[PDB]
Amino acid sequence: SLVVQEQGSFQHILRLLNTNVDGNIKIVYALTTIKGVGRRYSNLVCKKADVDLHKRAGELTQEELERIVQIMQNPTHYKIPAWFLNRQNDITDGKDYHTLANNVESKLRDDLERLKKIRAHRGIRHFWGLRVRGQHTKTTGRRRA
Amino acid sequence: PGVSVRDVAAQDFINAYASFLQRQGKLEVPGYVDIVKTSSGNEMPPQDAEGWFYKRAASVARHIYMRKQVGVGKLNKLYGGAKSRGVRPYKHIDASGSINRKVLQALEKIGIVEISPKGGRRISENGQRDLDRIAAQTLEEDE
Amino acid sequence: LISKKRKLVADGVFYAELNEFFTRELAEEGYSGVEVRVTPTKTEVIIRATRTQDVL
Amino acid sequence: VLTDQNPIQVVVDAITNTGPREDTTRVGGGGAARRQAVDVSPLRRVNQAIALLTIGAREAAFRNIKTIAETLAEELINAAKGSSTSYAIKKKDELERVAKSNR
Amino acid sequence: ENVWFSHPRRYGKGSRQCRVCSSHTGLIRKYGLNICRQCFREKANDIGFNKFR
Amino acid sequence: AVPSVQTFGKKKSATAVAHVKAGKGLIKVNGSPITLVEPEILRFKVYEPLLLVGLDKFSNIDIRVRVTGGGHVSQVYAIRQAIAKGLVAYHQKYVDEQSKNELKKAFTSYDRTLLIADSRRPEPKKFGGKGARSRFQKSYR
Amino acid sequence: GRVRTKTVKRASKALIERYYPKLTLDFQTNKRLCDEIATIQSKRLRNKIAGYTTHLMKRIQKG
Amino acid sequence: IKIRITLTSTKVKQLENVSSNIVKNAEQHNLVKKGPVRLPTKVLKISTRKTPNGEGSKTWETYEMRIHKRYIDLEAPVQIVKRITQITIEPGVDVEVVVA
Amino acid sequence: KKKWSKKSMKDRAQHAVILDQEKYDRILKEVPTYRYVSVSVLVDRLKIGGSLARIALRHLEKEGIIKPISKHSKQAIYTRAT
RNA sequence: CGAUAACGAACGAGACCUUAACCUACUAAAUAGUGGUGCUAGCAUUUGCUGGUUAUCCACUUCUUAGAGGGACUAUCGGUUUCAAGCCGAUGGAAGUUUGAGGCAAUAACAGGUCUGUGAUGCCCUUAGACGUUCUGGGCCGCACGCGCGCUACACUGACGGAGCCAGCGAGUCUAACCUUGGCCGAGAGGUCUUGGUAAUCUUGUGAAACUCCGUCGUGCUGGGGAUAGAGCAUUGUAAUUAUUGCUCUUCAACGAGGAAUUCCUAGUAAGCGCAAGUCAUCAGCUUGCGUUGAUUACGUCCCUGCCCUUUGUACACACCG
Ligand SMILES: [Mg+2]
Ligand SMILES: [Mg+2]
Ligand SMILES: [Mg+2]
Ligand SMILES: [Mg+2]
Ligand SMILES: [Mg+2]
Ligand SMILES: [Mg+2]
Ligand SMILES: [Mg+2]
Ligand SMILES: [Mg+2]
Ligand SMILES: [Mg+2]
Ligand SMILES: [Mg+2]
Ligand SMILES: [Mg+2]
Ligand SMILES: [Zn+2]
Repeated sequence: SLVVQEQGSFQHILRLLNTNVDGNIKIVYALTTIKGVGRRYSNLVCKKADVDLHKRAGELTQEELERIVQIMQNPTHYKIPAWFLNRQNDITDGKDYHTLANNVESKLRDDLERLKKIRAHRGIRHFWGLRVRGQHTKTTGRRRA
Repeated sequence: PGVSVRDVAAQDFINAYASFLQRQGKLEVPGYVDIVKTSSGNEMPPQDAEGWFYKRAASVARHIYMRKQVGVGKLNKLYGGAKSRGVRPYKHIDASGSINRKVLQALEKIGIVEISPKGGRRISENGQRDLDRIAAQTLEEDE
Repeated sequence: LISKKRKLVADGVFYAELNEFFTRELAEEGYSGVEVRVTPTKTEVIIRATRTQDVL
Repeated sequence: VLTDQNPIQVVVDAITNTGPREDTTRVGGGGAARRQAVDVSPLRRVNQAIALLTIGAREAAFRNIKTIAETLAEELINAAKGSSTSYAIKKKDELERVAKSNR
Repeated sequence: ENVWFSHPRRYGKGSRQCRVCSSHTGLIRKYGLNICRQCFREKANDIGFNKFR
Repeated sequence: AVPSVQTFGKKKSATAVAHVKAGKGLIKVNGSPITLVEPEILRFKVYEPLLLVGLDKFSNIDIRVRVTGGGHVSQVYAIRQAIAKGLVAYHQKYVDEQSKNELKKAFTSYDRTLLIADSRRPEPKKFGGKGARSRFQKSYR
Repeated sequence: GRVRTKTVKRASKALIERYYPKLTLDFQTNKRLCDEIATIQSKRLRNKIAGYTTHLMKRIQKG
Repeated sequence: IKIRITLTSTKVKQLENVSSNIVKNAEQHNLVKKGPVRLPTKVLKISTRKTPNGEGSKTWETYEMRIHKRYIDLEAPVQIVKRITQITIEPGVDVEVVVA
Repeated sequence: KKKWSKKSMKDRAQHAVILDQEKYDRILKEVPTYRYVSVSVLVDRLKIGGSLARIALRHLEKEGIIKPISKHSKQAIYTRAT
């Protein structure tokens, strides 16, 4: 029914959160390239930003994607129910975070460093590089490295 | 001749009655809608986000019309599916309880379904009076 | 107030237990089996031996 | 839709084309396994034809945008005309050449 | 002292035993008979269980 | 009273009881018409008994089929057997035996399981394998 | 395979020796008069002795 | 008065002539009665390994126990109710009476 | 780290994602002379996605370019208007 | 069957027993189910359609259940064979591979396994700083590697979303707290208040999954796959750290059909798909069963691998590991 002439503003690449998001796919699946946001979360932000989810990533207006990234970086202030965030009730701050792109990688290294610094069992298992969730290791993960 | 809800296809009647719900605009939708995914075994929230309470409501309306009485525990079993448990085999997992209990409360407000003796929810005579009337309406569409 | 599945299986294990007791100590009178009879007001247990004079 | 002529008539002469008429069997011969050309039953010819037709549809409609239905049609057309571009025709002549090699 | 035989035995393999031979392994708890699997097989005929099929 | 017979068709576990009485000619399956039977392909499978004998023998009788047991495609075959047997039972009791035999012959020529239930039953599973014939895996080293 | 054993093939030939003028070339009448005039413990074995006795009679019509 | 006799043995041939003797002795005393309802027989199955150790081929073994359960409903003054249940008690057959 | 397979890649053509003027009249002018029209033919001759193919198929069938045979899901079968 | 220095039997096979399939034939039933008649609801309106109702009651047994029985015996015909045992087509039949599937299962063996099932056991050891019993804490799970049963997949004959929507085998508490309906709170997992059930009565039509219909994806290691990691919320339990299990969000690896080798299988069978039970306070990727969906190929042979038999040689007979 609805055929639409796309115009010359279109982008094959776009940059949000320091990552080269590819165009030419639907916006919710496209933003999952950015670390710290997966398919569930990505749907909710674009829902809370009141954007047409049917659009491709490369054709969306300049104000809309900056509106999107604000809702990602201040989630619970814009009525996200906050058990939906990944790093809620944090160990020092007490408040619900949601690390994005580099925070996810950097903050994951840091809480590892506590368990290594207090010599907790899980930390010592990470320092050896072995499993930490209680798996059997007599056969599996044999050629891990 | 006295056309009824049984005399019409399940898909299109539910679609037609849900569209009657979208125009009427009186449903008391919960507020957590478009944040929930409505089953613990499900992987996404309903792709047709702007409705699907109206779809679910029309779906649940036909079920009490067919049966005698239902509760909310029955509806979770009906709307549950196989949960892909990662690397383990699949399993039947019930649906989100709140979704069934609230739309059953919501249908009480418009007056379609009522409480029943012997427990559960029963179609009221108001429910048994308008579901036929959309069924008359939706079955002359192709005629 | 116990179910019929359990009740019948209980009387099986009751017979099995009571047979083992009779076969263990009443060996020297030629014990050759036992019967149990539930009845209003009484349960009756008919011992089958050879030297019946010895069991009395 | 693709040819006006009747679909099941397209299917029935397709399987007659892709029945292999002469076929080889395994005689031992000692170490190096030998071939002997024998003839095929009409029941086996129908049996082979259905298997040859459907394997070609399956391997072509696999990992490919084309659905299995539109794939299944085109070898059934291609065999019923007889083209050597259908997998079922390509397999059929391949068996007969090995049989022709061993008489 | 009171500390003797004080660990709980309310659940687990330590709470139950075969009513004939007081073993813990291979117990048969169906229908509440609680006989080990090798002792039930010796007593199945006079309990009332038989082989048909 | 009212001329009426009662038949049943079966399949693996599906049974469909059919009340055949004298009426105006409506053919309902679980309170819903015969045109509503969900699996769209096999709906054209359940038309074929009345499509064989012509719809004229269904003007003056009306049909109720109640369906329980089995699965989806098993339920379809139990329905068609129930209405075919129900029609042939109705002509046996009330109408002459000539109409019975032309009715029966056209059914039994087209497909034999319209009147006779399929006798293929499940085969019990055996210890040592997942199935009745299959074994799990033999390994030697 | 449907090859009959001794018991079927032996009792039937004994039965024909002393009851040839009573019994006939019809399995049904045959399966009724054996049932009074001999003791067979099972219905399945009675049906096979009578079935083979009916078969043997047809052979006796020709030679 | 509505008394009810229920039979729950495992021996079928003991159970039946118990049940037949209830219903026949009813009919000399000419009582109206719901004739014996036969509930579905329930099979108690126990599937165990044959071997005491864990060696050999994995042969299993199913012991089963069939339980047959019938009920007869009767309406009678007290003297027949005292007479019927006092007699025809057969060993291994369990009889119990409930009223209303 | 021997692998006992070969694992060659493929060419991975770039089928069009948004529809523009050059694609638009191209589908307008050559959906006739197609005897059989479906999603997969539109992918192969026009280099558009399945997304575009399904939506354009819906577009033509109301206004008039292509006649339907079968409107089942996942398989649309269309003929020409002659 | 036949040949025939052999006749006539016995054990094993077969018969038997259990189970599954047929019974408008018998005996019967709100703990099974119809149909009516009351009482009602909705829609039509003619004289109908679909429901609800437990004290409306009267009759019924087709379907459900199990007692007693019947029924198949390769029946009938054709063909081919010392014209015999049989085999192969067709017709009829519920059923025509031993009607399907099991249970039972000979003589002679094996240094097969089990002393860790046994208050079954000889002897040997031990027996109070015990090799007894109990308590606390670890371990049985530790990971450079080699094997053997499996589970998930490598993808549009598909993934996700909504809608439809159907089984069978079974288990369940009292002097205990098991199966849990219904109402309410919570996104969830869960919590809480009542109820039914010692059971054809209640959970339970166990509304199972595959599947079906409409939609988004569109050949991209991709919305395939979800391993490995990080935070929280719950549940079992005296206790969960080497995460018990469940839920949310995030991170999103190998793998693009697999070498030499090798396993299982002949129709409701293989294969797909789930459910119950066992173990079970909690925990199933296991097993024992049950249904659901349902193919291709063959109806042969001794080529391979095993086992059996005959003839034959033997200096073997704890028997070629002689
Ligand atoms: Mg109702
Ligand atoms: Mg494809
Ligand atoms: Mg072993
Ligand atoms: Mg012949
Ligand atoms: Mg996925
Ligand atoms: Mg279940
Ligand atoms: Mg990671
Ligand atoms: Mg090989
Ligand atoms: Mg499987
Ligand atoms: Mg020599
Ligand atoms: Mg010697
Ligand atoms: Zn024991």
